[PDB]
Amino acid sequence: LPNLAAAYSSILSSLGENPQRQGLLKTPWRAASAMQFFTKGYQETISHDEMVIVKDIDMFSMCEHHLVPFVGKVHIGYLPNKQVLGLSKLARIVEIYSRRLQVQERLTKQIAVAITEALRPAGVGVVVEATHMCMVMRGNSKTVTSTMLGVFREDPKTREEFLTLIR
Amino acid sequence: RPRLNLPNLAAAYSSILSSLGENPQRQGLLKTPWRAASAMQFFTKGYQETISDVLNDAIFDEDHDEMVIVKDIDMFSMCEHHLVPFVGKVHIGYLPNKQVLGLSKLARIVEIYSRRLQVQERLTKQIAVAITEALRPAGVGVVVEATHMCMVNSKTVTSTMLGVFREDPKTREEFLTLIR
Amino acid sequence: PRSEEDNELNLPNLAAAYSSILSSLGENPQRQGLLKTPWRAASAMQFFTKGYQETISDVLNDAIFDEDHDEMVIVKDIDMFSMCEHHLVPFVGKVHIGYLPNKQVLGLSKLARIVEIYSRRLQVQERLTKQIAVAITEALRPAGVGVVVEATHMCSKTVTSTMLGVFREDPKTREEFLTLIR
Amino acid sequence: PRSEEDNELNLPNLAAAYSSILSSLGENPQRQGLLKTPWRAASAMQFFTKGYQETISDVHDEMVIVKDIDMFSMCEHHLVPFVGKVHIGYLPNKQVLGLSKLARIVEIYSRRLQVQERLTKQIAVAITEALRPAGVGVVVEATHMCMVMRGVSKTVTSTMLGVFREDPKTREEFLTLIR
Amino acid sequence: PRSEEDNELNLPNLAAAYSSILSSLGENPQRQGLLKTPWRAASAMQFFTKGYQETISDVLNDAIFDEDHDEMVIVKDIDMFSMCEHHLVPFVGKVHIGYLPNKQVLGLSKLARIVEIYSRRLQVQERLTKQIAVAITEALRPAGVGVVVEATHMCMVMKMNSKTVTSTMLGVFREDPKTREEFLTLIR
Amino acid sequence: PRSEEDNELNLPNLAAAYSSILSSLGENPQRQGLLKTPWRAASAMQFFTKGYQETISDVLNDAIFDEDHDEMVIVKDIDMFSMCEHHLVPFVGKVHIGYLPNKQVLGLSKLARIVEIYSRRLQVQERLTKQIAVAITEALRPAGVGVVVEATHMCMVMKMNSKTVTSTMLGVFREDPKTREEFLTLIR
Amino acid sequence: LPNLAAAYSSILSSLGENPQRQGLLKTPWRAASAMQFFTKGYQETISHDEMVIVKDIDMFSMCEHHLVPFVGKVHIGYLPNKQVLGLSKLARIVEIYSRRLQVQERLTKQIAVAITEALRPAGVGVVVEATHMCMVMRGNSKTVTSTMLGVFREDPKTREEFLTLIR
Amino acid sequence: RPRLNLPNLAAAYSSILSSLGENPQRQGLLKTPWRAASAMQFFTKGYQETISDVLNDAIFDEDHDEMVIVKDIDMFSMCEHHLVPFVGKVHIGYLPNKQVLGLSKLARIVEIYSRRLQVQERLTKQIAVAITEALRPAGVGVVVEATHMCMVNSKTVTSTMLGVFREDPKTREEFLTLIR
Amino acid sequence: MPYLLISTQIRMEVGPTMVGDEQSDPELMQHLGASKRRALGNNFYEYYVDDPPRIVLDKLERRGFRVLSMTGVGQTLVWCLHKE
Amino acid sequence: GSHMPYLLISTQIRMEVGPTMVGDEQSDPELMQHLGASKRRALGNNFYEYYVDDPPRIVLDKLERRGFRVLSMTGVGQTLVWCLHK
Amino acid sequence: SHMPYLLISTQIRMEVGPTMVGDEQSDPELMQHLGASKRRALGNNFYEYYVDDPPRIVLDKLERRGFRVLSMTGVGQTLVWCLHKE
Amino acid sequence: MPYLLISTQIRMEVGPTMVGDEQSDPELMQHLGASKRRALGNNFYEYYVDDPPRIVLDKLERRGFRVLSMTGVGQTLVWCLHKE
Amino acid sequence: GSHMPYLLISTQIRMEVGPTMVGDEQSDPELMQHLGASKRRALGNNFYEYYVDDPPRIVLDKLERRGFRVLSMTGVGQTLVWCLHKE
Ligand SMILES: Nc1nc2nc(SCc3ccc(F)cc3)[nH]c2c(=O)[nH]1
Ligand SMILES: Nc1nc2nc(SCc3ccc(F)cc3)[nH]c2c(=O)[nH]1
Ligand SMILES: Nc1nc2nc(SCc3ccc(F)cc3)[nH]c2c(=O)[nH]1
Ligand SMILES: Nc1nc2nc(SCc3ccc(F)cc3)[nH]c2c(=O)[nH]1
Ligand SMILES: Nc1nc2nc(SCc3ccc(F)cc3)[nH]c2c(=O)[nH]1
Ligand SMILES: Nc1nc2nc(SCc3ccc(F)cc3)[nH]c2c(=O)[nH]1
Ligand SMILES: Nc1nc2nc(SCc3ccc(F)cc3)[nH]c2c(=O)[nH]1
Ligand SMILES: Nc1nc2nc(SCc3ccc(F)cc3)[nH]c2c(=O)[nH]1
Ligand code: NA
Ligand code: NA
Ligand code: NA
Ligand code: NA
Ligand code: NA
Ligand SMILES: [Zn+2]
Ligand SMILES: [Zn+2]
Ligand SMILES: [Zn+2]
Ligand SMILES: [Zn+2]
Ligand SMILES: [Zn+2]
Ligand SMILES: [Zn+2]
Ligand SMILES: [Zn+2]
Ligand SMILES: [Zn+2]
Repeated sequence: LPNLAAAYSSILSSLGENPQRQGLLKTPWRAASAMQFFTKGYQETISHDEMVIVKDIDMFSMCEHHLVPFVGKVHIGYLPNKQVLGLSKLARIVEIYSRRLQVQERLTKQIAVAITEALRPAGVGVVVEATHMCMVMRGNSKTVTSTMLGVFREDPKTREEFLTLIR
Repeated sequence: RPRLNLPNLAAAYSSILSSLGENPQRQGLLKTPWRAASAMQFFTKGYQETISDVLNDAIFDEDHDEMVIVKDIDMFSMCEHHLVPFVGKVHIGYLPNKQVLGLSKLARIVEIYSRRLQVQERLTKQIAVAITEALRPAGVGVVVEATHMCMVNSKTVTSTMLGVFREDPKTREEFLTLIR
Repeated sequence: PRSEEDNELNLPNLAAAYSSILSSLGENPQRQGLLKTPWRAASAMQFFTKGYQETISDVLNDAIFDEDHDEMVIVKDIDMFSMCEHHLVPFVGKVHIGYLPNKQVLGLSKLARIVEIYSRRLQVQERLTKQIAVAITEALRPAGVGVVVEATHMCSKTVTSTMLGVFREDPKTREEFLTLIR
Repeated sequence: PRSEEDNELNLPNLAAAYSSILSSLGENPQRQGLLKTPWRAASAMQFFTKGYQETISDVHDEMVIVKDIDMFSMCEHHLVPFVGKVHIGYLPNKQVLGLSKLARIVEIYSRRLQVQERLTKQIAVAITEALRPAGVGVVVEATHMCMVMRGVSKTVTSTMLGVFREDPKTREEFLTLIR
Repeated sequence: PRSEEDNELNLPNLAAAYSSILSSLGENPQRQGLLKTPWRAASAMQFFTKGYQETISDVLNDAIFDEDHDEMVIVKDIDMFSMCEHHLVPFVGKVHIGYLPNKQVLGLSKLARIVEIYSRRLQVQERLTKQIAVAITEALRPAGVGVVVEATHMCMVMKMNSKTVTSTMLGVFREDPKTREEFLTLIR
Repeated sequence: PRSEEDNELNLPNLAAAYSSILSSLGENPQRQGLLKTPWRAASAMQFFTKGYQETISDVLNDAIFDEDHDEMVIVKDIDMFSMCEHHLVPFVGKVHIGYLPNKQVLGLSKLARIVEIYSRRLQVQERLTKQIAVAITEALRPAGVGVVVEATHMCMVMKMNSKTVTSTMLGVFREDPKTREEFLTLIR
Repeated sequence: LPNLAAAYSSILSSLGENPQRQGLLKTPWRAASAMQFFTKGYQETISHDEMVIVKDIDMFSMCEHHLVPFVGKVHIGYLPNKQVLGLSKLARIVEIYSRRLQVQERLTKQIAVAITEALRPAGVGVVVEATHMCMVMRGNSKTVTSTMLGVFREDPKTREEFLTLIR
Repeated sequence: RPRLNLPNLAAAYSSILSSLGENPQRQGLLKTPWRAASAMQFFTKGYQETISDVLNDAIFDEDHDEMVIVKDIDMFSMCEHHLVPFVGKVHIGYLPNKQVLGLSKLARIVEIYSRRLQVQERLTKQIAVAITEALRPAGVGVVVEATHMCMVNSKTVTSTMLGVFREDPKTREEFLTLIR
Repeated sequence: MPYLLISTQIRMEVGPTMVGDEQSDPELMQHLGASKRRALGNNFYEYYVDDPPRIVLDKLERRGFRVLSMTGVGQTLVWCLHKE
Repeated sequence: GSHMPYLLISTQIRMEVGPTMVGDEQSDPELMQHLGASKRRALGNNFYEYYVDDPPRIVLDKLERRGFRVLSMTGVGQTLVWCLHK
Repeated sequence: SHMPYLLISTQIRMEVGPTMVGDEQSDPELMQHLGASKRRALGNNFYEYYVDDPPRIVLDKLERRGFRVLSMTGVGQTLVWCLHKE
Repeated sequence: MPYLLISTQIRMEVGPTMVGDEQSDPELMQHLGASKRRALGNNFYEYYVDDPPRIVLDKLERRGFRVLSMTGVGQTLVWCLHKE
Repeated sequence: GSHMPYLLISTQIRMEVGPTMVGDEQSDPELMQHLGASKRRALGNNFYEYYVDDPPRIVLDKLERRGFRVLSMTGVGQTLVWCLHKE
């Protein structure tokens, strides 16, 4: 934490700003605590015959290339074999991987792999839709990444069903 | 005076990468100290400009008795408390007296103040004050709508109404209807 | 099934438990706003679980019609209010039902009555979706059934989907149902 | 305020009441899906009322608005949730509130057994007393489950104080900007 | 006013300037896609400025009708295409016109013809808005006129989401709050 | 490629041609609003064609990442501003790009930089669409690429409501019905 | 009718079309009967304390200048004094005046005048929204005409209420 | 041969005014015989053009392997049964072989056939046949959506799918998704 | 008949000026050059003149009237006169 | 001076037509009877009022004969109010 | 004269109170005579004196204290009277 | 010509002040330094001065006028003066 | 009569509280000083004004002691305006 605050104080000076003015006095510490909270996922470990979908799961992540947030939604689908996952646990999986320095592609894969390994289902579908500040604050575009595994990859009926139902 | 420091910024971002528990040497993190430093310089490039520079070839003497609005101006700023972006839109309206401003210059005004470490309230005021002082118009309306990433669905709306935009109910209603 | 006699008999026990809950939460059960709450919460929880007082056979009374139609029949946007069996907090939304009849059709309102008896119980969305589809399949022996439940859980949206018979097998049938339920 | 010790102490009494409710409804509290329900329902009801653990003390000439603040509250009449959004506006005199602090005001009062009217008033009164501004506007929009799980609709409550009450231009501006 | 003879005479000079521009940009004016460009760009720029060929007097020939109508008349969503006089890039959008007549009404299509004469020139949105309102006020002497222009300027987009709205309110549209509110509600 | 020296050298020739156009149209190049127009129009036309100053090689410097990702990657609603090569009037809209990688992924911003190099030229929408798809296919050798451009042509509007959509589907986006359907659903 | 069919047959010849081809043989009679139906209004004669509104009344009329249709909707509002008008009669008033060669301004006035004279109310509001083919088939624009009488003209609260409720 | 008659048209419209029971001499009806005649000539100006005239400077030899669509082309036609307009939109798509058509020329094709006394089915076919014959493409899709004033809310949609637009499910699905 | 009410809408520089109701003195209305009408949407008759209110006020002064009060209500300027 | 010296009367625009509000619950009943006024509690109001069908000019002339004079006239919303004194 | 001016007000409807009769610096004896109470209404950063009576009753009381209405006006939904010791 | 109507829009501290209509006394208009114009959108001429109303009121007092009434109507402050 | 006979003062509602606007740029500086007024050009205005923190009732009593009398009081928008005169 003090090393993070020292680096943020250095950034405040290098930008041409006065780190002694009222509004900036506590900024080195607030920015350091914020960056620790945005990466709190490094503190955690991953340890019926119907399509189950949890859509519009809010997602907040940090771009590893520019250290600017990318925010959006995750839509998850799966066709269980024997065991089903508790609805709140799907969002907890989203949380562990998104609260880290990421690239949307790796984040999407990590969620799908975690669900596939926890349940061994007939299929999984993971779609992430996000706005990257590293692209917006530079110059309306959205990034969509999609992982389709098992029957979600193989069966056209299954994939079409998932994609229609997540709208 | 308005705004060498790029290596100092890159060094601080490299330090941050290490302090977070991340390995700065992995493929995806190798050029990050420089990319984050260039991004933070671009986000604060408003400190490199003055309101006088923006007003070059911007004023036109004209007999226009009409409300002039530039709405949905994209706005990207940086929270001065947490160094996390706040993004949204600015809607500006004014009723000229004897001078009009080039339409693109209104956006350039938004750009100079928003590209800094800010609080939405100060940003809103700075835009309205710059227009008021550049043109001495009968009235000004500035509305900023933004999402603050430090809060991580809720939106903040700040609104400055000056001159006839404050005093005349017809003028304020007209501006607020036309910006929708 | 649960009877109206069981309800009258258990209403004071339910009210007593809700009065206990108000006290255990740190609240004052004697203030104006909470005075009648033990009884109102008890009557509400009985109404939310009123599905236990009805059987699928009662629903099927005057519900079946012998018809030769050969068309997809859909009832969409059926309001659904259920109770989460894990936390006792509501999950609410909509059910969309489709079927391709063989020789029998159901009265359109009876499809809603099926959603009613299963959703008005302590439930998990997956079991609720299956119970509706199984009840329609067993009552009509149709060529296929599609059941889609979309709900918000008070404890993001959960969508569960059962595709049976030709709704599972035929890509044209499944696509038609999913397009028409928009 | 309610303490975390009070919560630990009352959790078994809450679980016992929820186990009683499961048996009084005609259900089987011993079946797999209902076994942990008395303790999950008790912990959920404590979380829904965590605002009793807080006190308000612990937490420019322009209109300041924070709109679409998510709100979850509990009906005190029926013990079923009412959920929606809060839109807050104010015209400061000499002191302003930190943007996150008003979400914290909505949180303390909404996470309790409530009636929407009292909740709307409590938020407006807290902002008015904390800041003593020229005016405040508080609009709450909610769906009540005790009205939807029985035949029928949204409830909108609106408190307008100071210049938000007196000036037609101010009130119109706030109502337009919260859309 | 500009005549069709002036157009024929200046077409080769316009094509020559566009051929010069193609060369000065680093492009090959001999490639398939650029071959006729000097002439197509010149004819397009003449069409975009065809408003200089018309007068407000000829546009209003038998456009006036003497009638006893006490009602607000609005023509909304009139497509508008103009050219920025500063950058020579288009600005495009819509015009919404309202008026409260007294002794005379204008043919509904003639209001669009007024938008055409002024927009088909090298313009600034503020001047265009005023010219339309002044032409209606002078042609009819009404109790009031409202003119609202909404446009996207390509010299501002090339920021991208921004629109320019200009609004002229005269007579009772300026003075009466009920009249102005009615017009602004009915155009949306 | 075009250099900044070529731009400085040709700026007066561009301004001279724009001054000539102002005179040939029947306008007064001495009025307040037209005074600096020859220079502003010339600088604008240079900016609109800045893509001739870049190469696909420099745009893709350290844009490639070797990764084992088996997922569809899409960047949708990329704002696009181009210039019609036939009429010298803008065509504007959006680009939606999709690809299924194998051994390499491209930095998300680099896909937009590819749209920039080709769109900032005198173009036809069909060529622009192909150039973007070919650049992605050659830079990554992926299993498939999809490129959809949606635009409004000012030389068609000046009919007014019409949009042009061009679509390139390569590799698995062409061959697999599930892949193509997935991309088309996810971009809307 | 035969005089109308003779004129339509003449128009078919003057346009450069063959009035003897299969698709055009019955056109002089069909166009004549259509034009009589479009002007059937010439065959007819006009002979509580709450705001009453009937909105989205479909309207089909004929431009008197170009003989091309103008179509849209009528929204009517009134504040009764003593007597109220049957809901279906408001649409019958719309029908008599719209089924004629018209100008939207005259049509709007005729409806408002008919309601004012039939009920003597505290106020009437009539708004007509229409697309004119004489303007569309030449080169998105809509014409809106609005008559506000009595308290709908005088009271800002009343006029605002009517205009909000017709949306 | 493709398309003097204006006074004959005005005389017929003057006759119609009288036969309807209306007084042709009132202020609003005075210039109507000429305005209606000029309008009916403009609505049928498609008889003055040939498909060959439209194809001047329209063809481009190019190696483009992509679907080309021009959607929301405004369309105004006249019903040949009642002489009342039918209006709407045309959406065209094609997959070129070795030649592409200038984007505006697709709209000019719609214009020549729709500006005539028509039936929507014939109009749809004429547009598709003209594109097929001008370019010999791998496939064509033409969708016309219109409101018929003779019927006085219901819409008529006609759709022609040729070549690969008819045969390939992927091609037809792509066209139908992209025209929305 | 000691009291008189007259009015005009903004702008005050221009008429019409309303100078009476159905029960107004017909001789005074005739003197002012007023006409009687029932405007569309009204269920009452009124007397009006084309003159702006300043001209009507001067005429009423010559008839022995004096302005007691002037007020705005909506867009209407109203004068209350008393015969002195 | 006099017993009950002030009087407030009002009308909504148009001023040429009634009703004219001439009193509250505590108004002088004899003066209300003289004006031909009726007492009512209009729906939505939590108070009684006295009103007449006459336009305000007629009420003003009657009040003049009772010794009242107009001190002030004002507009508030759509209401014209007269303040009279005896 | 000492404290010659007085401002009083009521919202529409004029037939009913409350009537605002003073600010923090108002004469306490006159406020007591009118039966007024002092309060700081929620949303206001000032104290006011008010009575439940409609303005006609307050006007008659002020007349007996030597005050005369100089002017009456409307502002928004408020009717205001300006009185002077006369 | 005993009556006079003058006006200003809010804010009252600043002009223009409207001081007359087409039929106003030209000598009084000249005395006030007024100019005649037909503002765009108006179908009537008006006389106005740049002065705020307090200055016009003092000038009218020296011409024998006295304010009888002052009122607001929309955004306009109007004064009714009489030659007394 | 007197030099500078008319005076315009104003307040926004609520009337119980100030500021009270008491003058324009050309106002008598001695009277402004007597009222304890300050001169400012509020942001958005292209003119100077004199104002006091006092509610209008207090300013009216002060003006009475200077020989002014209220001739008229009116509302305009949210503003209460008083027109005063001195002989
Ligand atoms: N709703 C819904 N339910 C579904 N259940 C299935 S089992 C298919 C299967 C396919 C291949 C295989 F080797 C084993 C099992 N598929 C479904 C579907 O596509 N939709
Ligand atoms: N569109 C539009 N145009 C407008 N022009 C104005 S000038 C105000 C003004 C100027 C000078 C003056 F003395 C009094 C009032 N106000 C407008 C408005 O509210 N809308
Ligand atoms: N509308 C509509 N009607 C339908 N009727 C049937 S008969 C069953 C059947 C049997 C074999 C087979 F291969 C496909 C379908 N299926 C329908 C359908 O999918 N849609
Ligand atoms: N945007 C916006 N800004 C605004 N500032 C005000 S200050 C009113 C006021 C407050 C206190 C006082 F003593 C005098 C005037 N009102 C505003 C408004 O309605 N909108
Ligand atoms: N629809 C509509 N019609 C209107 N006609 C007028 S005439 C000016 C005027 C004259 C007399 C009067 F009592 C009120 C208004 N104003 C209108 C308006 O604002 N809207
Ligand atoms: N989301 C998404 N991911 C995808 N990855 C592929 S690899 C080609 C392939 C390989 C093996 C296989 F069995 C099926 C498809 N295709 C995809 C796709 O169409 N969508
Ligand atoms: N809903 C609704 N009902 C309403 N009833 C009225 S009676 C007004 C009135 C106003 C002036 C007058 F001379 C006589 C009567 N006004 C209403 C309104 O504006 N809305
Ligand atoms: N975007 C898009 N481009 C496409 N190009 C084609 S070539 C068809 C073809 C050509 C030759 C052949 F031997 C077999 C198939 N089909 C496409 C498509 O469906 N969509
Ligand atoms: Na007037
Ligand atoms: Na009245
Ligand atoms: Na009151
Ligand atoms: Na003024
Ligand atoms: Na005040
Ligand atoms: Zn990035
Ligand atoms: Zn922050
Ligand atoms: Zn649960
Ligand atoms: Zn409840
Ligand atoms: Zn420009
Ligand atoms: Zn082109
Ligand atoms: Zn027409
Ligand atoms: Zn037909």
